[PDB]
Amino acid sequence: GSAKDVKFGADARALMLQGVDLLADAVAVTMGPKGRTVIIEQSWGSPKVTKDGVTVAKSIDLKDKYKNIGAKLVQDVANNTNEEAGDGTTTATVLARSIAKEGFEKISKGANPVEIRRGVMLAVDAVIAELKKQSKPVTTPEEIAQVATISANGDKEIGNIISDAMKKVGRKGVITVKDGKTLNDELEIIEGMKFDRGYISPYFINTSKGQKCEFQDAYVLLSEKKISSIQSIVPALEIANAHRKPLVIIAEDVDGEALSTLVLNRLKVGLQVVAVKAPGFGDNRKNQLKDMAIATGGAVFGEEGLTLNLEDVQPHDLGKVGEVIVTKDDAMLLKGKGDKAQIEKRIQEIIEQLDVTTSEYEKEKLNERLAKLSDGVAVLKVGGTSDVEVNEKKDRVTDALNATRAAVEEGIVLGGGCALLRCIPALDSLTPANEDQKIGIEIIKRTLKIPAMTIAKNAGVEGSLIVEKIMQSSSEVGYDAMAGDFVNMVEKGIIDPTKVVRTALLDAAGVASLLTTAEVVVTEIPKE
Amino acid sequence: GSAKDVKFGADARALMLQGVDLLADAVAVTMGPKGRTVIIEQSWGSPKVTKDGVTVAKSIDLKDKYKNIGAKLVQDVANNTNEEAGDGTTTATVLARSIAKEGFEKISKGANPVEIRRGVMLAVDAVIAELKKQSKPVTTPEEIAQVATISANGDKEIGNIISDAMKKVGRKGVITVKDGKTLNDELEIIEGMKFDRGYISPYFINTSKGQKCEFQDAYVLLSEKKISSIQSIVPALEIANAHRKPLVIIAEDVDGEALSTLVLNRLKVGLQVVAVKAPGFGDNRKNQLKDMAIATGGAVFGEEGLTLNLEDVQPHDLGKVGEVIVTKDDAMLLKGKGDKAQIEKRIQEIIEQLDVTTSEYEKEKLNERLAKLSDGVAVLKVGGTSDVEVNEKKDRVTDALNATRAAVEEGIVLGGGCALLRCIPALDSLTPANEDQKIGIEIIKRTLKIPAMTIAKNAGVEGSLIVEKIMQSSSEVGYDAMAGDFVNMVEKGIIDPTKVVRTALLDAAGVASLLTTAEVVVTEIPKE
Amino acid sequence: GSAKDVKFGADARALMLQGVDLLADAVAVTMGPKGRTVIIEQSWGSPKVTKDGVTVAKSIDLKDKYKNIGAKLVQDVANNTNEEAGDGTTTATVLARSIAKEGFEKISKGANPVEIRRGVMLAVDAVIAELKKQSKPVTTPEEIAQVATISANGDKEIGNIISDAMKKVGRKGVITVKDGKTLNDELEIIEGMKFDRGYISPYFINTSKGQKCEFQDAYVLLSEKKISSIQSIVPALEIANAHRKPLVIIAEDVDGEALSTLVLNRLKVGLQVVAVKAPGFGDNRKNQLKDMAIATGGAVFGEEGLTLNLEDVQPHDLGKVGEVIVTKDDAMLLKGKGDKAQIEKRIQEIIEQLDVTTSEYEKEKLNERLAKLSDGVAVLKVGGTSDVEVNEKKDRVTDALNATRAAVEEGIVLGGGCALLRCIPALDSLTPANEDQKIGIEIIKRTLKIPAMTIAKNAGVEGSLIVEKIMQSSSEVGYDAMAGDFVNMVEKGIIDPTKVVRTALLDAAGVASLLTTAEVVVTEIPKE
Ligand SMILES: Nc1ncnc2c1ncn2[C@@H]1O[C@H](COP(=O)(O)OP(=O)(O)O)[C@@H](O)[C@H]1O
Ligand SMILES: Nc1ncnc2c1ncn2[C@@H]1O[C@H](COP(=O)(O)OP(=O)(O)O)[C@@H](O)[C@H]1O
Ligand SMILES: Nc1ncnc2c1ncn2[C@@H]1O[C@H](COP(=O)(O)OP(=O)(O)O)[C@@H](O)[C@H]1O
Ligand code: BEF
Ligand code: BEF
Ligand code: BEF
Ligand SMILES: [K+]
Ligand SMILES: [K+]
Ligand SMILES: [K+]
Ligand SMILES: [Mg+2]
Ligand SMILES: [Mg+2]
Ligand SMILES: [Mg+2]
Repeated sequence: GSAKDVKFGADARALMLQGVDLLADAVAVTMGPKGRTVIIEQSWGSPKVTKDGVTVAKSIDLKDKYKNIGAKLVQDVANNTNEEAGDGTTTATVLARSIAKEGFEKISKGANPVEIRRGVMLAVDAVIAELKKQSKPVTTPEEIAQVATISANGDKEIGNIISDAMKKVGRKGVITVKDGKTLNDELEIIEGMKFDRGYISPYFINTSKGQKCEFQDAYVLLSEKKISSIQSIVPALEIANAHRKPLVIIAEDVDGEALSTLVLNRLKVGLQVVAVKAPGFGDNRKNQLKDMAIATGGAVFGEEGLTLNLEDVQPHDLGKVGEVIVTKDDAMLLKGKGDKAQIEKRIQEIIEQLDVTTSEYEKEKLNERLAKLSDGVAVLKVGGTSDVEVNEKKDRVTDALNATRAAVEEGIVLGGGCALLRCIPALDSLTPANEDQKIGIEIIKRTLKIPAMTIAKNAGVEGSLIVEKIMQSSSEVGYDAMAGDFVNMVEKGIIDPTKVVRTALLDAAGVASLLTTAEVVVTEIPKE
Repeated sequence: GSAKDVKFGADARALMLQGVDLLADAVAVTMGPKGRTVIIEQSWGSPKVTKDGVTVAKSIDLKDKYKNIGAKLVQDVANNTNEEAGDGTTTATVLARSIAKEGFEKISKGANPVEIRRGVMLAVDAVIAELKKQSKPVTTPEEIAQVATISANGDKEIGNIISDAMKKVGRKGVITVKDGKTLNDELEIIEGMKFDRGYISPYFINTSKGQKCEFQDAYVLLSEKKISSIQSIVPALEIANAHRKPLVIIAEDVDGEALSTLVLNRLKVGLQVVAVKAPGFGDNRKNQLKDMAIATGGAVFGEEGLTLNLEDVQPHDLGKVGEVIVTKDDAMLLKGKGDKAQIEKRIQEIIEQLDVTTSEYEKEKLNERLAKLSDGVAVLKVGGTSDVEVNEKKDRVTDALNATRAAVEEGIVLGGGCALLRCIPALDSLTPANEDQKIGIEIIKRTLKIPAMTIAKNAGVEGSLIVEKIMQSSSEVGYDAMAGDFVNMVEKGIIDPTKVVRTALLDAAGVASLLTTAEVVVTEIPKE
Repeated sequence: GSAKDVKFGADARALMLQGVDLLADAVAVTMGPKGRTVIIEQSWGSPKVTKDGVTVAKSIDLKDKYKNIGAKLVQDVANNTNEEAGDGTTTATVLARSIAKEGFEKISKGANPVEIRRGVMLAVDAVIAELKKQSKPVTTPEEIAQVATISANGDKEIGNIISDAMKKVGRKGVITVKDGKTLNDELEIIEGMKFDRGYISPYFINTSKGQKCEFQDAYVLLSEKKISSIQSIVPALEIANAHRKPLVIIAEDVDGEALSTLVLNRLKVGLQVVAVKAPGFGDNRKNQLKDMAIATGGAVFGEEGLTLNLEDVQPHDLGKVGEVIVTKDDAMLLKGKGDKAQIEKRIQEIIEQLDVTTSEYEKEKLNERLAKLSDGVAVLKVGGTSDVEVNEKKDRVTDALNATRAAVEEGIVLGGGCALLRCIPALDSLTPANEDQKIGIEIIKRTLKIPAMTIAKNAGVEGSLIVEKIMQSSSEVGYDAMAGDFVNMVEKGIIDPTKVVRTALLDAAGVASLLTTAEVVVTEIPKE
């Protein structure tokens, strides 16, 4: 329905390479310790300052249609790498540009670009096998700190903070990053159980130092349904008063009659009691209710299976907590007196539901439930002066967290781009089936030097000489661009997650090889 | 109402041929083993990379009205071939361009384009008869693998996967293609009966390894209507408890009372039971309910003809299954203990409804029902790195499946375009009625060489010499463009479905002959 | 309210003649056996390829207002001819152009265009009288086949198919043309009574070979109103069961209670029964119900005049059919055991309502009812490869059908344009009243040679010499442009319906004579 413009042969390839070169040239200035930042104008407000490869890649769109085709393909490379590994997007971008540029030169009348792509994929598989062969697992927390430091543009403090958080919540715990109102980064740990639901009526406050309600050795009444009637709340209060212990009432809500009874009894008698809304809004509400029931040790009133009416409440059906703190915003329970076997059984159940499928919203909830059950969560408040600084440092901290998680999962290799450099000899043991496969293998062999060359170039030195001296040295020696000298990378802590490297290489090679198999490009005539 | 532009004679033909030439030149670069891909810009997101003839054809629209008329006619050729045979669109496109170009040169003051078209169709009928004469049926699975490999651009793995799927589900089974999240292609076979309806309440889980419910030697209660009353569910539970066997309850839904009873009995007593919704939404729901009832062996409660009330449920009216697995997303029944004669009668019934008419939605459902009844379904998850790769490989896999189905239906002939080359002698035994019929026969004779010449040209060699050496050789010898030498096509497995070849030739000839009978072209003046 | 442009004298005539010449030049290339096709761009989809005069005429609109006035007048000529005779539109177009061009040259200061028009109309009346004098009726089916062959651009197969259909359904039967999904034309005859209403519930199927229900020697119950109550269906079933004969129940619909009873009895007892909806939606529903009742022999329950309640159904009030076949889509009744005198009386009634007036929807319905009552209908499924081919061949088949009907109505004359050529001597016996009448008679005399000249010119030969040799030959000799030699038209089967010829001549002359009486042309200034 719309008129089309068709281009053939080398002209379309030249325009697409122009687009790829522009996008990758913009991205590549942010690579390595001596990389610089990119300023991206935002339509609504203040501009963004970023050193992130995918953020720079996604913000570039070109007026020309063929240049935009090339730019969109490189954007796909960077976005796929970011989604899979969470880091290494600049490396993927520069690898993709190298592969596209090397493959466009090899297209001839007799060349077969599909067999060239087959050879490229074969070489990439060989290099990935070599990378997995030469990686080693992460054992000490010092390696975790070093990985987090390298991924955060050489910030020692960020790496130390991430290492401390992983030590205190586990290598596979829940760590969140949020902006901070202070000037320095802060790490806070939420232990026990804590949910963002405060007391309903500010009449149960008995401390007033921070407008909070603390109870020690308290009873817990968890109800699936709302508590509104007098008969549904009186027996629990009777048991609490007979046992002379404070009572926390966690429910969806407390309606007028029961709430009025609670406030009147608290004000007149002085009975210790507090009411809290139930965290969650759907099935998650029931799941967290059951989780708190197991952690404290008791029962949930109003379940569709048990249907335990509140009238027949018993002293043994109320949970016990060592301490409960209720603030206007959030409620927190510590030292639930529940049996440990049931808690471990629930944890095993949750990890089993963690391995059925994904829904983009559920596995995060299961991980949060496990963190609340077992070891708490860590929160990194990123400090800064203005919003742009906080956003830049937040991107760096997120990159460091993703890289540390990848290193925990799969291990580490040499940093600085030397991991791919050491895989060049693995490509000399291959026997290409035909000439086009040999061309593809040579393309990958030439591409493997690109990350180290780019890192050296950003440092102001000649990349070719640096790469040659790296390859002529021993296998444990690489180049420190920050210091500017040849060192032992493992000793100095310049290490990279092997998952990041292999993901970047695979995505870049896969997309650029398919790009270099084109002969005709069809675009839309620019009506507007 | 709109002003028109009228063109006469050779000028209109020249413009229409310009459009045809442009579209076919874009399409023809993707022909044969050494063909290349075409990049098509998408308005919404990432561009498409395709080697498919119809996909490239449908994406080309021209600003000029006469060129667009030619382009639309060639699009009709490619689309008709794709709809009929599912493959051979590039061959049809190049044949159509050849016929149009050869027929435009023969138009003279004394020439009769209608008689030329009559001669063209006569020659095409003769060539189709010769093609049917020289075809042979497919007998061994190796031929199936070879056809699937050739149609998938020479991918051995795709051909092997398709051959395995056809072996394990039958040559006329149900094979589906979907994208995969992994890097490699995978083939999964669904046996027995399986529908995408999981358990209603996650309280019947008794395994917890994968959050699934397994029952062995279970009773099955299938109800057409919803189960809501206590009286409509109690007797079935009574029979199941007396016989001490688990019970699956497949229905449209289970409302509050019956569901609450089921969960209460499962939680307290521990009675084995599970509830599943009914697959389908209209008449298909009833059809599949009857199918599962026949497969397991029992009755459907709530039918408009039988009206078997759930209250009078009997032990002999409940189906028996060797094993049932209910997962949160889907339910699966294996080893239904139903009589085989009734199953065969139902299968015959369904194949009979397969042969009444078509409705664009129904025969697929009947085929799915047969697959569920008899041999299961096969699913090919196509692996790749990015979405563009998966889409390209998915187009190739779909082409391979269509070609394999056509080869099973009608047989095979020599590949590489030699099947049409061997039909040239059949046109020398014709006696044209007049001069125009002779012109048409010569047009078809010259056109028959086009596919082989195009395949050879895409390989970087001279097509004319290759075709001459093919014609001067023995009938079993042709040209391997991938290897680049003259071989035995049947021995090397370069074979084509005869249905694809005859469909492409027929559609191309039919449309191009009618195109070449024009003297006046009327278009709309480009107001916008 | 809108500014106008006024033109006087010969300039306006020149512009109008330019428009007429353009439209008629586009139309005239499609005339005769050696005519070519015209491609018309369609806004929505694929372009049209047509050899039809009116289709080409209606698709031409010109930017210039005076040229568009001329084009609109020629469009009126072609549309009137198509509406009246269904064929001969190209002949009318060329005749109109000839008359306009010849009359524009004769306009002088002293000439009287109104008297010229009077002379033209007088000459046309004389020529029409001569044409009626020299025509002969159609007697043998071979002449029918020849007329259908000539009108279908010399397609023998189309003529044979039309002749067979006319033989098997009558020369004045109902023949419909629809597209076919096959490659070849097919003729299917629907006998007896058949309506597009299948069974309601697919539970009465007792054959399963084609999912159909066959009954032999069946009872028929026709009800004007819906059957919903038990008492309105039980007595008919009782009569059918006592007489042990199957029962077809034709009504508007069968509601829940009666339908449930029917399915229950069919499933359990095995009683032979079937239910079918009533064809039609308004008064036509009642008319066809009465027709079916008369054909089978019985009564309609629920008429506003008889009001025969279903409760008092009698064995003599149910129709008898030799055989009834009910499929999913349509129902068919054969060998109704009704008295023949009533059937003939009903047929006479319907032919009498055929001759009262027209409503653009009713006489077609009456003809359909007669065809269902007496001799059935014929359906021509036109085969082709693509939609454009099917549309072109469908236009040809419709033209052939219209010409065959006209030949049956009024007779035949010599084809090839010789019928008008033989009427030239009839214009030499006229005595013009004045000079302007003589001018008009000479205009018609010169115009009478135009169809033969155009047919000869399209064949690539000199039209003037061909026409001269035709006029110098004997009255039975004409020119075969397809063969290209002088032959006997009646012997060779080159004949034309006299109605078509006289309609074309009358329409063209009438419009062009009025066009040539203009002195001032007023158009709208082109604001947009
Ligand atoms: N001090 C250093 N000396 C040499 N190379 C370094 C140093 N610090 C980091 N690198 C290298 O720089 C790369 C990180 O660059 P970065 O901007 O994060 O790109 P990406 O986003 O692709 O990871 C890593 O591969 C790492 O090996
Ligand atoms: N190795 C080969 N050598 C020679 N010809 C081949 C080879 N592989 C495939 N072909 C030919 O190439 C054609 C396939 O081209 P393709 O791009 O699929 O066009 P289409 O879409 O029209 O089928 C087939 O007709 C086949 O005969
Ligand atoms: N074989 C033939 N030789 C000579 N004249 C023919 C032949 N076949 C058809 N004709 C003439 O050609 C005319 C048909 O032209 P056609 O394209 O149908 O124009 P129209 O639509 O005005 O009838 C008829 O009048 C017929 O007499
Ligand atoms: F540029 Be990446 F996100 F380290
Ligand atoms: F181009 Be076809 F779909 F093989
Ligand atoms: F051009 Be006509 F309709 F034969
Ligand atoms: K970066
Ligand atoms: K192709
Ligand atoms: K015509
Ligand atoms: Mg990084
Ligand atoms: Mg193919
Ligand atoms: Mg005609």
